[PDB]
Amino acid sequence: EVQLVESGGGLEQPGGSLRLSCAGSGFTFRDYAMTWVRQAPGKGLEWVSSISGSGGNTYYADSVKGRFTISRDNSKNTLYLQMNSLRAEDTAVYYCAKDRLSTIRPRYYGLDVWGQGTTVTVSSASTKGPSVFPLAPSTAALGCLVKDYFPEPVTVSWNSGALTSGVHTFPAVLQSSGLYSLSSVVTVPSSSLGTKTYTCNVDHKPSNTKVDKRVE
Amino acid sequence: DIVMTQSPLSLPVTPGEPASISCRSSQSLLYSIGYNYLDWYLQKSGQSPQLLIYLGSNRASGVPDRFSGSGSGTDFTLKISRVEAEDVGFYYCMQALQTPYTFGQGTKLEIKRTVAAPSVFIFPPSDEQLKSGTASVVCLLNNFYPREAKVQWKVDNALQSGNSQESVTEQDSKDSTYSLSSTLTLSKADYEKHKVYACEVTQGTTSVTKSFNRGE
Repeated sequence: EVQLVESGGGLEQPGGSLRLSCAGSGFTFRDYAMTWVRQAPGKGLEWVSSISGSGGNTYYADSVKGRFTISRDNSKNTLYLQMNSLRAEDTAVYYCAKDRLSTIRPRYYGLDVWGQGTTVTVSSASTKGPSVFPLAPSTAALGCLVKDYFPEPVTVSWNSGALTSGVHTFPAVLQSSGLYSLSSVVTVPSSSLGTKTYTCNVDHKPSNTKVDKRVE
Repeated sequence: DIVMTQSPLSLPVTPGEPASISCRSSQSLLYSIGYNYLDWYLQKSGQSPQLLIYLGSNRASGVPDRFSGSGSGTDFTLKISRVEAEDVGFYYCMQALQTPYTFGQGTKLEIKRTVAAPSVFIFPPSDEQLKSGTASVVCLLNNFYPREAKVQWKVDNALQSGNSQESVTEQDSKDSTYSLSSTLTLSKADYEKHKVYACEVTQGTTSVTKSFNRGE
């Protein structure tokens, strides 16, 4: 499978800078223009930038011209986005996508493959890793409460991703403290509460907080 | 900039019924005969956008029979011949005729189903959290329909206001229901000044209350 894996997102001050990366595998990277598309929290999609296969040409949205600089390293199958003079409006998930074939006239197959994205938050506040607290009670519910973290995002899985059915991981809410709090729950057979362990796997990359909490 | 406008923004559909999402562009997207530079994308909740259709009517790799695109120049239609529950999500059009690529505002496909009352669960604060100085009490509404439900916290039967936040998942891809989490946040001191903690969930004129006694 063609795959794109983005990295490099996190928190930075207004005015500050960060670089994003996107590693491609499964295709001839240098053959294709490569594109960045972003999504501000609860908004639609917005195109940011593209760069032809060879790197002959670059293309930018009006609002990012000059302060953002796209690049690629074809020898490492890697796209880059240098994001300088950061603004509140640049807070978004940033996706990379494979774009047109760079034949004398390029051939276009859509934005056929997209990365999983990387979240960028532009704020004057500081990083804070979450606490993880258990949510203890023919069906039982259990959960974890991931409280008091900044910035977004956090990921939650259960039993290292084995447990998928019945899981609800909720949109975080921003408290008045300016910190996020999220819950993740699962419904499980009540019968097996003594014969089976349930562990929430919490990751908050911006703080390098990776926690596994057994819920009893 | 080419302006793309989508109709409707919200599409409630019964599984098995057709759906049709329309896109108008402010400039013609017909580059050459058979080459209309319009794409359709689907973004499911908590996932990346995925390509459905490119160049107006070409179905991308691994996309079901059920999806098709048509149109020319300034008017385009994505069609779903028979909607399934797993189709829930946001649909965007995008032109790739010119940079910047530009997106429609998004259409949220919502699945219509029968009413389902929530399984309700209440979670007291963990002893681990209490040790910090704060109590979060959590109320889970599991798998309900429709979206509209009212959560009312009650502390020793006094109705709480302004000290709770809630959030809701997107419709489930299998059962088309929502879930909701509500958090009541008290100081440890306030939490310990009261006995009965109650979450009352109302749908229509029916109200279901789960509670616990801090003491017991």
